[PDB]
Amino acid sequence: GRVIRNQRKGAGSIFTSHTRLRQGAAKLRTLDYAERHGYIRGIVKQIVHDSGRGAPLAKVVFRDPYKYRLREEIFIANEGVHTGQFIYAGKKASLNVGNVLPLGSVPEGTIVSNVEEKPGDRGALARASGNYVIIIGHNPDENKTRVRLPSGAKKVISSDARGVIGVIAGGGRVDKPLLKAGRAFHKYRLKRNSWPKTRGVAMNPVDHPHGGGNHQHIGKASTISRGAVSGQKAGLIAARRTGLLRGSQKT
Amino acid sequence: RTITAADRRMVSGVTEKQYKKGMKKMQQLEKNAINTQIRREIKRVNFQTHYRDELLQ
Amino acid sequence: VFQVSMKANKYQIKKAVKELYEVDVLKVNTLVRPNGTKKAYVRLTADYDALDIANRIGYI
Amino acid sequence: AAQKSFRIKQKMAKAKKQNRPLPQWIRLRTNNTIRYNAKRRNWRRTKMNI
Amino acid sequence: GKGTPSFGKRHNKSHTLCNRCGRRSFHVQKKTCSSCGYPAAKTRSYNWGAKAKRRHTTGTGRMRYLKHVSRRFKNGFQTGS
RNA sequence: AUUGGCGAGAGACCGAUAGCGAACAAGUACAGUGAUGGAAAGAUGAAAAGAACUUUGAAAAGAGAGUGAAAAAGUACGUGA
RNA sequence: UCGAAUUUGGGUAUAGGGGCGAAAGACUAAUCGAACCAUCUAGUAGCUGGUUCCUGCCGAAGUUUCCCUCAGGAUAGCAGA
RNA sequence: GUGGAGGUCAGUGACGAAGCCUAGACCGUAAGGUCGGGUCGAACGGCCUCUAGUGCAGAUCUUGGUGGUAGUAGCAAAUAUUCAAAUGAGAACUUUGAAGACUGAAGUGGGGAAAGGUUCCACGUCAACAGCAGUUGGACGUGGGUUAGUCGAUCCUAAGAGAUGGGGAAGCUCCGUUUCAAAGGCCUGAUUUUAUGCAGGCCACCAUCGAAAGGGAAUCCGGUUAAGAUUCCGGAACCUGGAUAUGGAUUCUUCACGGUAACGUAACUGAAUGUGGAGACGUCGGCGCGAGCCCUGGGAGGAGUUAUCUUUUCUUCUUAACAGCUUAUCACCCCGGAAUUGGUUUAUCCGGAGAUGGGGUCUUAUGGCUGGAAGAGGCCAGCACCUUUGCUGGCUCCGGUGCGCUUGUGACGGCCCGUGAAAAUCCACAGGAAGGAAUAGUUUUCAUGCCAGGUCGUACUGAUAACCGCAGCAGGUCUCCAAGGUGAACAGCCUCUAGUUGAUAGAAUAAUGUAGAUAAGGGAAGUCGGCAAAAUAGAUCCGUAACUUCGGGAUAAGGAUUGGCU
RNA sequence: ACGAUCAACUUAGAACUGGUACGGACAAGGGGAAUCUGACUGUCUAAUUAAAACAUAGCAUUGCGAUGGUCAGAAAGUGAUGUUGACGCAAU
RNA sequence: UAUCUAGCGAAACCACAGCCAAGGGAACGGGCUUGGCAGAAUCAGCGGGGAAAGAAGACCCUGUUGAGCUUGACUCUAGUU
RNA sequence: AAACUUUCAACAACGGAUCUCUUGGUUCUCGCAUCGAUGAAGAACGCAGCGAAAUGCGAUACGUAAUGUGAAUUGCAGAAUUCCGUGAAUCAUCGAAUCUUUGAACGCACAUUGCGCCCCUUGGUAUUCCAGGGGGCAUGCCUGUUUGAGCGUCAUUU
Repeated sequence: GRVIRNQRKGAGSIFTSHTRLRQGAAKLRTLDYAERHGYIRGIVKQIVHDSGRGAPLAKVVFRDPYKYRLREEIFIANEGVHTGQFIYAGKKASLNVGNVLPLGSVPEGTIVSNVEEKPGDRGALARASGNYVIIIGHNPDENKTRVRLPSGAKKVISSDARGVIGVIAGGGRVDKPLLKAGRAFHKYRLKRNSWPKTRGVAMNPVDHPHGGGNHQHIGKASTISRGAVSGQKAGLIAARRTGLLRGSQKT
Repeated sequence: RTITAADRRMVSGVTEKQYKKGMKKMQQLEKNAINTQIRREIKRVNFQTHYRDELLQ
Repeated sequence: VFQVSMKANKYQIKKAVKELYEVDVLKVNTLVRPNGTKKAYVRLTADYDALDIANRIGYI
Repeated sequence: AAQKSFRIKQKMAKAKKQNRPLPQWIRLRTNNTIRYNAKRRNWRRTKMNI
Repeated sequence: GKGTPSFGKRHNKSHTLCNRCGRRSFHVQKKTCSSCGYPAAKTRSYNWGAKAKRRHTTGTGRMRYLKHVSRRFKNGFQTGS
């Protein structure tokens, strides 16, 4: 047999992402002294499109606390932040849309996004267009916070891990049906060459576990174990249950 | 050309007559070599590795 | 018109001419002759006659 | 090509220098074996392959 | 047509002149001479290519210096007149 | 110990389709983008004495003349199946 | 088919059990259901082809047995010396 | 019987060994042996033994050579050649002239990229190649030829490639590209001990390679050669780097004035350190404008036509870079304060967040005038009359038009789950370090002046002959400029400039073909099958069904008209 | 009420006329009733198959909250997704 | 185009070659046997035959020969738990 | 009967076999141990009066110097007492040199004949800019020198 399509995706070469037109790594500020003790005041100089990202970017300029320089930080925009708005990032900052507050300082039920997963990194949760996380609860004795993630999962993260207030903006994007294949082509022209995606069962048996046969059929159960080796994982991987849900499945 | 190759070879010892004779001999020898090469190549120069032969076999 | 060793450039050609022949040169143009050798067009100033200089060197 | 690297034009010049028949006076030497120039490259027949 | 038309299409050069060996075998994109291994320090020799060694071992060149060591050894590396 | 290097002495060895691939301007000419692949090709005569000169032809050459022991050795050259 | 999932140059990346594939086992230098080059390699064959002088004398077998044995062997037998 | 070895016959031989030829002879059943004749020119044989790379008809054997087929297949795409003279031994193919033609500006034209490598050009010249021929050639012999501060590489960075510090691997080497590193270079003015420490400050940056189509400092015309050219020559400019003198500019109010303002100028200090701009950017549509081309009138020359007609038909009348003044849609400023809402684009946008209006400011793409520059070039005339051919004359002027074509460009509009590079480099701005006061000086983003600008490429083809396809191959290979008519049209057909007239020809006109046509009556009965062919076809007008996702179907179907001239 | 001058092809209409011709060469759609099948535009077996095959938009399923999912490397302080974060990526 | 001429001029193939009928034969002869017959040298066509040419049949079988691919064959293995 | 076809001979062709040579190869034996950062092996480009190649050589370029021999080299030209001698030769030997651009390749690079930097020097009204000449600038590592860094640390000192 041959190395299958998903296998040879890890090697890179043609499958790397197309990063030419991107504005940079969209990340919050570094957790410095000012931002971890009080707050600092940036100005949203411009809001720009970023190829391959569904949400706009906000270029917030801050004064360097330790030199003359002005540092430009690229935030993921929040619905309602507009050019010329003053952004207050830090613990002492007040609770207004677009600001950056450590989760310890925001009351229960606050809606945040672009949440620092562990204090010190620069944003890791609720970053895609129109997504958000909900501050479920607080544990002040343990410096922990329960939050609800876009997937529906609860997570406990350090209450000193920051997150921007509001929603990621650019929402409702996936409701508009791409009609032309060219729409998807131009969508994935700026994303890592994932498309078009040849069905496995059309491939010949040397190319894919489903391939081959006088009829296009998988012939063996498509649910693949977690413990199956790489090159066997094609189809429904470690599936708990297949088929139509036919249930509420919660909201 | 105040001095020509004809003069620079007449000093060297090949007159015009001898130069013509020798050039004719060289031309003839080279043409004989080409004849021999064509003879010996024609037998096996047509041997193609992957000729497809539309009406296969 | 001179043949010039390929390692030479316009300044070295200018200095050599001013040295070997007591003449002043207006400008120097050079090319790599197709047989692999530098060829230099050395133009003297208006107060020297190349025709006199050439026959002084010894070629007519 | 029109824009040539200097190295390529050096090989160029080498071939032009080499492209000539035998010097005739060589044939008159004692124990002479050279009948003709056997390495006579020409542009119609064999490319320089550089 | 993968024959005559395709052969028309080729005008670039994968390989060019290697600096260490004069062979037109220096791969342009990989920047390595496929014959002599330049710029690797070790010249690319292999034991399966007995002919490849035979074409480039000592003795195929001028031996600008190694020719005379036998004389110098025969005389015992003397010095003077 | 030694199929490499340097210098020597030999053979119940091969004798130019043989013997190393190469007795020669052979790892040359040449093919391939490249790795690599890779030939063919020795002999006039003792000595060029390689045919002065005449003649037919536009010329190559031819016919005489001549050198040679021999052109039934004429640079296509020992023998010449 | 002809304004777009368009066409194309140049640069660049992916290299052989690997690449790449809008998926035909397609394309990967006229080579692809595993490229090209060299070496192991004079790979092995129960299979095919060939197997070079003369004369003289003797002169058969395709059967028994046993072999993953049935296009082949061992074994007796027939034959020569 | 063969190659070679030991022994022997004191073997044969330049008075001719070996070999080779020989419907000549002899011997053996045979393998073979012997002799004569011819050719030949330096070695060879018999016998007793030894030794083996030792005996050919085969192996689609290997190498080399040669046949019949056979003067046969054939040398038939790209419209097409013909006459005369010259040259020559020889002309269908060379040269000139004369015709007839084509490519027909998305050419057979004029340049380049990749590639080729001297094919470029001259003289000589035909052995071979030019699948005929050859005097001719991209062939053969010998030479000549490629001139750069401004055109490119060089410099920048792009997807990437790749050292160092590190870290893996037995190892060739692999990961990584600013990272768990003690990573250096700028401004100086300097100590005059000295090295490059420095007065010392600053910087914390992160090796390097990567584009001859991306970014980029600066050039044009005319002339010139056998072959060169934005490179040479004449003339005319600009840029960069560097010394720099003079003039101007600036001040005792030390580092300019004016305008309400947009902002103007010949200038008109300015470090560290930051900010900003340019570099820097999609695509389509229509609109405005410019350039070049196209069409056209007058007039100043030449040519053509002239039985007849034609105020005719063809042709020249051009202005480069660069510089001064001027010049613009957009944008902005001042006055003023709008409903009777107004201004306005082809396209609906704008106005109390200040419209219309009056008046100004700017960018100078761009055009105009002038300098360059008529002295050039062009077109004519006259006199010299081998002349570089010279000498001397004139004229080279004024307009018009447009959904014209190409291109540049401005302001807009549409599209995106696509919003369509980076860096070098240059500038400006904020700051106010430092420096300069009365001949005290500071500068020198102003004018003028001085010097230098290296290396490498530069010829030519770029294709039915210069590249790759075994070749002088109907194939393939990226791009720029693009006249007139018909016409919607860079469709098709004809022509202008330019270039070719190359592809073996001659004579006949059988069959079968290949390609192109037409066929009375019938109209798919042929055939697997309407395969192939034919029919319809452009434009204006009339008419247009089922079904439908309401968008289409649709040019449905189906009819009529079509010139010229006034 | 309104005068003078300059310049475009563009549409309609009417006569007259002709061997009733006139998109006069060139250029230049055959149409209708349906059925099978694939939505369509697009792509591939270079050199025997261009299709009903592939792709596609749409639909659905699965894994994963980074101490992760999928994948790569012999190893690494190694790497693709990832200049990413469930309106995402990955496998169908 | 074919055809004829001037010039130029190959390839496939070829055991020897080339008139039939029957017979027998490896069960379909050009040759063998018996008959029919049979007169030089040939040109343009022609497609009956030469079981015509092109390739050591790809269909099928055998091989104690493989390879692509699959699996719940046998035995292992990277990764992973 | 010619032509044609076939066989043979002679002569002439095509072809280069046979025979005879052999500055080559192969195999065996003996002896020796010597590459390179003092820049090797290898490569590119050039060098001759007249050479394309082979051979030789490196801008001192079929070579220079030294030593030996003792009159040539040779295809032509040229040189010709240069030859009873510090002296010809494509001689042999070889101990001094030259040794372009590269190459482990070494300032950085390279498909560039690209870009630096430092010292001495010379020219151009020049320490700074430009140009010519000369000499250098790799890495790992060792020993030593010099300058340093670290509350790692010892003592002294306010």
